[PDB]
Amino acid sequence: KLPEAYAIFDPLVDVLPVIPVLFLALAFVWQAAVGFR
Amino acid sequence: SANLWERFCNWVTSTDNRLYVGWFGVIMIPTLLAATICFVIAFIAAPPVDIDGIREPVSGSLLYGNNIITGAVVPSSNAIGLHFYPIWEAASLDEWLYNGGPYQLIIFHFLLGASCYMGRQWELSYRLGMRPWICVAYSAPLASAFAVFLIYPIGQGSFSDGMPLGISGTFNFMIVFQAEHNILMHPFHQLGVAGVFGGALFCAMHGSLVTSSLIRETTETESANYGYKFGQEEETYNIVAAHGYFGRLIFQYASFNNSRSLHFFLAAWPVVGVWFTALGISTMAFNLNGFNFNHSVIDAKGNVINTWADIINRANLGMEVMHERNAHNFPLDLA
Amino acid sequence: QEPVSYPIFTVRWVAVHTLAVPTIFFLGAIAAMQFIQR
Amino acid sequence: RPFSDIITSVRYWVIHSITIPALFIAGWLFVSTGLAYDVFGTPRPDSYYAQEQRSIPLVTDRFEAKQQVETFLEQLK
Amino acid sequence: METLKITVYIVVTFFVLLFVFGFLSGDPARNPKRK
Amino acid sequence: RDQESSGFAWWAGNARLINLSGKLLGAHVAHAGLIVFWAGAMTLFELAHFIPEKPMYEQGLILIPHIATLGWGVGPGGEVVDTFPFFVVGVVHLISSAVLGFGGVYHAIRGPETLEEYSSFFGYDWKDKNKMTTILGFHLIVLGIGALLLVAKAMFFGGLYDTWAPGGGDVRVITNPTLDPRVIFGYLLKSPFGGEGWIVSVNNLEDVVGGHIWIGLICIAGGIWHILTTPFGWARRAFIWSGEAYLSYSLGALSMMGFIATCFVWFNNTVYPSEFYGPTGPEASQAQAMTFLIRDQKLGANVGSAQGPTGLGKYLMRSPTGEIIFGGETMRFWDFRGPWLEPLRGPNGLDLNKIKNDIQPWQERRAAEYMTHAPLGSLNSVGGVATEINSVNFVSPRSWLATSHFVLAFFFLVGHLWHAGRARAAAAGFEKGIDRESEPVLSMPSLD
Amino acid sequence: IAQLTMIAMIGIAGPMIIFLLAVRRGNL
Amino acid sequence: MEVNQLGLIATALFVLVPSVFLIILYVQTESQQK
Amino acid sequence: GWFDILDDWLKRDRFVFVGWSGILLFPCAYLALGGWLTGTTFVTSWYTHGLASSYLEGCNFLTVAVSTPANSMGHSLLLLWGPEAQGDFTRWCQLGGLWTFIALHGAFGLIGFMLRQFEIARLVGVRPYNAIAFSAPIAVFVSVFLIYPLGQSSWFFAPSFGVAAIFRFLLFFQGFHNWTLNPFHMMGVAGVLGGALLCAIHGATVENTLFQDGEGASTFRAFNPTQAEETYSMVTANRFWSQIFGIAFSNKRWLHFFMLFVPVTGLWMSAIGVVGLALNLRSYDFISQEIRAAEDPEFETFYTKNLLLNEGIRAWMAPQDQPHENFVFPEEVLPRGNAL
Amino acid sequence: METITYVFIFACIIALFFFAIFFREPPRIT
Ligand code: CLA
Ligand code: CLA
Ligand code: CLA
Ligand code: CLA
Ligand code: CLA
Ligand code: CLA
Ligand SMILES: CC(C)=CCC/C(C)=C/CC/C(C)=C/CC/C(C)=C/CC/C(C)=C/CC/C(C)=C/CC/C(C)=C/CC/C(C)=C/CC/C(C)=C/CC1=CC(=O)C(C)=C(C)C1=O
Ligand SMILES: CCCCCCCCCCCCCCCCCC(=O)OC[C@H](CO[C@@H]1O[C@H](CO)[C@H](O)[C@H](O)[C@H]1O)OC(=O)CCCCCCCCCCCCCCCCC
Ligand SMILES: CC1=C(/C=C/C(C)=C/C=C/C(C)=C/C=C/C=C(C)/C=C/C=C(C)/C=C/C2=C(C)CCCC2(C)C)C(C)(C)CCC1
Ligand SMILES: CC1=C(/C=C/C(C)=C/C=C/C(C)=C/C=C/C=C(C)/C=C/C=C(C)/C=C/C2=C(C)CCCC2(C)C)C(C)(C)CCC1
Ligand SMILES: CC1=C(/C=C/C(C)=C/C=C/C(C)=C/C=C/C=C(C)/C=C/C=C(C)/C=C/C2=C(C)CCCC2(C)C)C(C)(C)CCC1
Ligand SMILES: [Cl-]
Ligand SMILES: [Fe+3]
Ligand SMILES: [Mn+2]
Repeated sequence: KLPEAYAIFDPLVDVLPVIPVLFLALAFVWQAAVGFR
Repeated sequence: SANLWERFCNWVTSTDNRLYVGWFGVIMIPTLLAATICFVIAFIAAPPVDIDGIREPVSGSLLYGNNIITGAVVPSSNAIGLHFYPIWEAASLDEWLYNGGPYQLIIFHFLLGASCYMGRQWELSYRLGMRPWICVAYSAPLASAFAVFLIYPIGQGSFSDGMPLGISGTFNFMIVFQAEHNILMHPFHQLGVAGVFGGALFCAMHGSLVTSSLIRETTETESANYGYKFGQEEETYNIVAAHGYFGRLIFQYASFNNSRSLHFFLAAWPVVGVWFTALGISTMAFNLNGFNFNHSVIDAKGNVINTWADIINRANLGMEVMHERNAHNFPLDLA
Repeated sequence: QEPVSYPIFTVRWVAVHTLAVPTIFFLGAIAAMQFIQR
Repeated sequence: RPFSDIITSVRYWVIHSITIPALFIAGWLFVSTGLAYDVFGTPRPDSYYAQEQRSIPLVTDRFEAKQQVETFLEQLK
Repeated sequence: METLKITVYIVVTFFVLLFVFGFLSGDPARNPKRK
Repeated sequence: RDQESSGFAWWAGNARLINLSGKLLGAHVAHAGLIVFWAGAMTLFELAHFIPEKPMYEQGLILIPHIATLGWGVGPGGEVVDTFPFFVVGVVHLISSAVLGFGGVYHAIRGPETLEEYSSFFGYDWKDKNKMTTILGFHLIVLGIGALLLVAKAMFFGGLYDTWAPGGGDVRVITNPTLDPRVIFGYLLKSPFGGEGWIVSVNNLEDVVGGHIWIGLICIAGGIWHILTTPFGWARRAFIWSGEAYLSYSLGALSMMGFIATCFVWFNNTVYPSEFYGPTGPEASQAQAMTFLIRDQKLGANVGSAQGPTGLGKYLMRSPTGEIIFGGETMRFWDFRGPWLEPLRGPNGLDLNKIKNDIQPWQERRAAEYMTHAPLGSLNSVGGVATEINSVNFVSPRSWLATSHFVLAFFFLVGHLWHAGRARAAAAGFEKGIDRESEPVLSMPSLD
Repeated sequence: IAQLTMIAMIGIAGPMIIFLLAVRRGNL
Repeated sequence: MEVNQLGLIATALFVLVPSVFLIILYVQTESQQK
Repeated sequence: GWFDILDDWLKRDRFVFVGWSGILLFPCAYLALGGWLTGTTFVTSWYTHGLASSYLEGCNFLTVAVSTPANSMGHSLLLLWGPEAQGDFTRWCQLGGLWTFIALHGAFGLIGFMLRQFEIARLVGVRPYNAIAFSAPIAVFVSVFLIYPLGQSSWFFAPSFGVAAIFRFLLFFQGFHNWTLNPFHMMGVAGVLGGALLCAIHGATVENTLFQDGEGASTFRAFNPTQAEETYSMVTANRFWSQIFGIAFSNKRWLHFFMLFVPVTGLWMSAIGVVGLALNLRSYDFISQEIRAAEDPEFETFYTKNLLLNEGIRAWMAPQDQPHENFVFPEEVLPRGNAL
Repeated sequence: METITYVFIFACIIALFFFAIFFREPPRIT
């Protein structure tokens, strides 16, 4: 699957693809924190 | 004097015409006139059409013994496929009609013209110095018309699997569609019906709330509608009364108080809904089907217990077995 | 708003509390159903 | 009156963090001890059939409906 | 049936040419404001 | 600036960047990082689950096949012999993403918010026509260089996976691409309707690499052209020069490209192979038919003159022209050309004699494996239509790509409608509503 | 040995950046 | 096939008598004044 | 005395109003909702049809229902204290007592809301058009959930509260009555799509003829709730629409009344349609077509395809959809397309 | 017999469109 040395980071690799959607959520977090200008 | 081009070009864009006709119009009008002629003639005096390419014609013409409900323009043949099939690619007009010729002839012009109509709405709004995006709202029925007449044929791979141009034929289309893909368990079709039911609902309650708040300029022998004299500078009801009515009905926070928000929302709900179901048909053309639950409840003996989804699957199997005259043997199909 | 001569529990009190205890009791029961083997 | 006034007062926490876990646990224990199966009489997934009655139970009279279903539950189906 | 191909092509071509020449002909100042 | 002194609510916030160049630059060079990040992250995620002796289309890989088409990590017949190119492509994209994002956060918060006072070559104006044509010229040149990279891969660096090679596909090097404009522009004169087909109708990699040379150099010449030229009068009277008009045109372009892409990925099988993505739409029907014929022929039945329970053939039929094609409802597909089906096609459709004696093993097993794996499935990924039971799970990669790019294209069309309307209305100046005192209709003759 | 330690950390990574700029008051 | 000649009379009266009702109502009020 | 006290404590202004209608509305509505929520959660339908329809049995949210009573109950209401459960709660749950419970209590909750709308309108001092408009869903409710099973032999053929159970109703109606080919349903569908058509277009026209009164591109902030000056150019809307389509409103009062009129009438005409099916009077055939398809066997129309399909729906759904008949059909008498 | 009744009604509906558009009652501002 992944070379045997990096195999330890098999969970780290599984959590990579959902990092993009979070940016769009963070932008709403940001906006509510400054109280919506 | 000025030369014929300048005269023509301001005759076209004339916004003092009784009816606008743009640069989109000069290409809209022939295509739709042709569409109208071919529909009126073909619904009435067409010969029967071999649609299954194994020599069983279907009559859809009134003159060969149909009424309004059963009549239709019968789709192009399974043998013809996705081919371009005009009058001059046939050996004779006789066999062009035999292969469901007029069906292609109505729909290409009609889809083209319906887009040119979308263009014309923008042009008239641009000439009247008013805001655009009535044309953005027109993209919803238009995209559903495309999906049903052009995308779903490409996807299934022939124009025989189009929707015939008629009432009972439309019903035939729905019933075979449900059997072969189960559209009711597709979440997108569920948002489409929500948008239509909610759209109809918001129309009714909007109508009642505004007509119940109208001012007194009338009497009780002349209709209420002669309170508006055309193009008043005085809005013809009191928003805070309706708001105060709605605000006791559900609550104070469940009642809009900005007519501009209310009307934006009034326009936004069904349009998003209709997009979603139009796309739903379009993805089913590539054969991304509704959810299918076979036996969600099984016990310890390992024997199944039915669900309502199973009763629906029995019906689907019934319809689908009837829509296959092509053989008894069909193992993994479509298409 | 809910009255200003203030009965000890008002009308809002029963409205939130007929919809508070069943849904807490229900999403504790529905969650337990998930861990039934079947 | 706004939720802001409700989300802060200590008496709100001193009732709630005490009542809600009891309700959560009452709701959990209600299904997990199998009591929901007896008070609603819903079958367990080893009691839909029996080894002498391999068809669906069906009520066919409406004044002995009670007795008919009690017969099906008495024979361990 | 061969004449039919040619006269349909000519008609179609005539309309699409009016269209393009019409949109090259001074359309962004046909608005009632800022002409 | 950054409150309601700008003329946009929070849900239109990105529109406050129409007149700030640096803040806008930071926004885009930061977003590029996301596209790259997903490329790398997704192929690493796919590879962590990849079984490299199981065909790619039955496990959901949709980024490894693009690399496989370039003939990296594959042997003959489309098997994996080593998995290193997958890892290195993914990890180097994921690493370069950071470098992009770093430039993002810097130009957005630390950089000058206006680049016209800072630089006069990164200083630009949407109403300055010359700057736009020069930037467009740069961008055409880096796209021209980008188009010649594939030609390099084709001719020097081990070529591409040719699926038309003898005995199933094999990686083959192009040693002679067409440089013949006749053939090249001939594709653009074909009818889009079935039977013929537009640029989608490509059937060999010589035309592909040849056309890549052609488009590359027309855009290097055009890119050089827009640095050394100022737009003309009729060109200036045909347009609205506004920072939003360019966006409208580009949305129009992207929606057209999505419609074309979803047509490609559904029908072609030269640039989207049949050994890395599943069979195509007609390919499974034709396969079912072909393996049925082969099965029933071994019983010694007459299949060559066999008439149906509605007549007109039982295994084979006549097309309109008179070629021998497949019967039943496989009579709407005979525009299908497969690599595996073509050695059997005579001079006018299939020749039943070639069927009896010239069956090679890989052909009949290709036909048999493709029969039970036809583009269908549901949105919770289990094979078949709504009558059959959940016991096999299939969703062609073709359907995922087709459905996604279709709905994104429809939405990019309606976005082009929106932004064209805004740009046109804002130009003339009634996009904030209709001025009270004077209105057009109050100065226009009343219809009767 | 835990590797769930970074899946813990990586979900709070975002708002911690904003939380501190709201402690250090300036440019949210 | 069949056409029903009482069904003919059925439509004929259905579309006549109200169109005639409406055309008289519209004509007498327009024939009067201011 | 005490009456006018009970009056002004009820009719007082509060975050949410109660009134005399509150006394009928709130218990009935709350019990009906609550019943459905416990029925979808714990209650089986295995002693009635041979289905599972609850989370306790393992069904998801797309396949649960509070299912109808059994066929042998007739049209009995099945009261808890009555001589079909005799003071017993468990059997009462098994025999489908919750369906009727929910149906009756929801039927009174509808009357409560209807009355509530009248009362709030009489209080605020506006016309009661919203209550007249709200009689269309009650017409539909009592025509589909009450009159239709009372025309048949039991509650068993009524729709069960649940999404898939309503889907099965759609297929049942199509299969046995050919419901789309009845003109009252045509009129209802038209009325409802026309309501939806008017919604999108009216919103789009008002929102795209707004005056300039703001400073930002968004015009949502240029509105004050007062009616002193007009908020959209009606004249412009009329001039636009009379030119692109040919006819236009030039009377707001009439436009809003047309909006009220189209879907409420649609639903009323459809209610007349489903009470027509309760006697099994159903538009299903045109006799001219049968005699023609009898004398000529190579005549085909889409209508004949629809009747063959109706055969398929019925013959294949009947076994598990009518278990109380204990139907058994051999595998050789089921209808098949390929046998034609 | 049946076809005539149908087409006569369709013919009446399109004539009504023409009359309704080009011979309307003219809406006029006050
Ligand atoms: C692709 C390029 C592109 C670019 C660069 C722009 C740029 C812009 N647009 Mg445009 N637009 C586009 C495409 C594009 N658009 C398309 C395709 C459409 C059709 C929908 C639109 C429709 C549109 C409208 C209607 C408007 C704009 C507006 C704007 C401006 C402000 C936008 C803003 O702040 O939103 C901030 C964005 C949000 C608050 C949206 C958040 C969405 C969330 C919560 C959920 C997203 C879910 C996702 C779609 C589904 C998949 C999720 C996944 C996790 C599985 C900005 C200049 C505005 C303007 O001023 O226009 C002139 C305005 O009114 N745009
Ligand atoms: C990929 C999406 C995207 C991008 C690239 C941007 C970019 C930007 N937006 Mg937009 N926006 C977006 C989505 C996005 N936005 C969406 C979906 C919405 C809807 C809510 C908005 C709503 C919105 C509004 C209302 C406004 C902006 C504004 C801005 C600018 C803010 C600059 C600033 O001071 O930030 C300050 C912010 C921070 C200090 C906190 C965020 C921290 C950042 C920079 C990093 C986070 C990611 C990560 C951990 C960094 C790793 C770095 C590593 C590689 C080394 C900036 C150029 C503003 C603007 O136009 O002003 C002129 C403004 O008022 N945006
Ligand atoms: C692609 C988008 C892009 C653009 C348009 C810019 C534009 C700019 N950047 Mg940025 N930058 C980017 C991406 C980008 N950057 C990325 C990805 C990062 C992370 C590495 C950075 C990080 C960065 C920083 C931190 C700084 C800049 C600076 C500059 C400014 C330089 C002014 C000058 O006189 O330069 C004159 C220099 C040149 C003309 C030559 C540059 C050669 C280098 C550095 C790169 C070459 C790359 C590649 C090999 C080119 C191949 C071309 C090929 C066709 C043959 C300019 C406005 C500085 C500035 O003042 O910004 C305001 C500053 O502080 N850049
Ligand atoms: C002086 C010339 C010049 C050059 C050469 C470039 C070069 C580039 N600009 Mg550009 N730019 C310029 C001036 C210039 N800029 C000016 C004056 C402005 C106005 C401020 C901008 C504003 C601008 C913006 C806003 C953007 C670009 C983008 C791009 C990139 C396009 C990538 C691409 O097409 O992806 C497809 C890929 C290819 C065709 C392959 C490229 C192969 C070559 C030629 C380069 C590869 C090596 C190089 C170091 C880059 C590596 C990228 C990495 C992520 C892998 C490219 C690196 C965009 C971008 O991607 O930035 C992140 C973007 O959003 N430009
Ligand atoms: C792809 C990106 C791109 C973009 C955005 C532009 C943008 C522009 N270019 Mg340009 N150009 C490009 C690439 C690009 N160019 C390349 C790569 C070449 C080299 C081959 C050229 C060669 C070129 C020339 C020769 C000229 C421009 C000019 C212009 C301006 C045209 C103004 C106008 O209204 O034309 C509108 C044009 C038309 C309406 C005629 C179109 C005729 C054709 C191509 C199609 C007709 C429609 C037909 C039905 C389509 C059938 C397709 C079929 C296959 C189905 C505009 C600023 C002009 C200018 O002022 O430059 C400064 C100018 O003289 N360009
Ligand atoms: C105001 C709200 C209200 C209303 C209208 C009803 C209405 C109804 N309930 Mg319900 N119920 C309610 C509140 C309400 N309930 C509450 C709060 C609870 C929880 C305690 C229940 C719990 C309940 C259960 C468990 C059930 C019902 C059932 C029923 C139905 C059966 C008939 C019945 O009991 O009528 C209610 C009223 C009466 C029977 C009698 C009223 C008598 C009055 C007005 C005067 C009597 C005068 C005098 C003493 C007569 C003397 C005669 C003598 C001289 C011979 C009916 C639709 C059953 C049902 O739906 O089955 C399908 C059922 O299962 N009820
Ligand atoms: C050979 C041929 C051609 C044969 C014919 C084939 C064929 C199928 C014929 C059709 C006959 C057929 C079978 C009919 C069946 C159904 C039928 C009889 C239905 C009528 C009965 C019915 C349902 C009654 C109750 C419900 C009802 C009234 C429904 C009507 C729905 C409907 C279509 C409504 C109209 C919608 C519509 C397009 C409105 C546009 C309004 C408009 C001009 C708005 C613009 C506008 C908006 C503004 O906001 C403002 C401000 C202004 C100013 C303004 O202007
Ligand atoms: C009923 C619907 C009417 C709608 C009316 C309104 C809209 C339409 C308006 C336009 C209508 C008229 C369009 C023009 C019709 C042209 C006549 C026509 O079809 O004739 C061509 C038709 C074709 O005849 C067709 O032939 C077929 C076999 O090929 C089949 O038999 C067809 O059934 C038969 O229709 O022939 C005739 O009408 C008789 C022979 C005429 C010979 C003289 C023709 C002109 C000769 C010089 C030009 C030759 C051009 C081709 C060669 C180019 C050089 C190589
Ligand atoms: C502006 C803004 C924004 C946005 C932003 C963005 C868009 C950004 C992005 C950026 C980016 C785009 C970033 C990224 C990052 C990344 C990184 C930093 C990475 C790292 C990595 C590494 C280091 C690697 C490692 C490894 C290896 C090497 C191998 C194996 C595996 C592993 C993984 C372990 C928001 C809206 C929010 C807010 C407002 C403002
Ligand atoms: C062979 C081949 C190839 C290539 C090809 C090519 C060579 C292409 C080309 C391309 C092209 C060649 C394209 C084109 C396009 C075009 C367009 C898209 C259009 C334009 C125009 C316009 C858009 C216009 C507009 C207008 C009008 C019309 C009117 C007036 C005004 C205006 C301006 C508005 C490839 C690679 C695939 C590979 C394989 C094969
Ligand atoms: C039967 C009966 C009765 C009654 C009872 C009751 C009244 C009950 C109630 C109950 C209840 C009252 C319940 C409730 C529950 C709840 C639930 C079931 C909920 C759910 C929720 C959810 C599921 C959520 C979701 C969401 C949302 C909403 C938003 C967004 C986010 C989310 C998605 C998360 C009586 C005793 C009289 C008698 C006997 C019989
Ligand atoms: Cl069929
Ligand atoms: Fe309105
Ligand atoms: Mn089909």
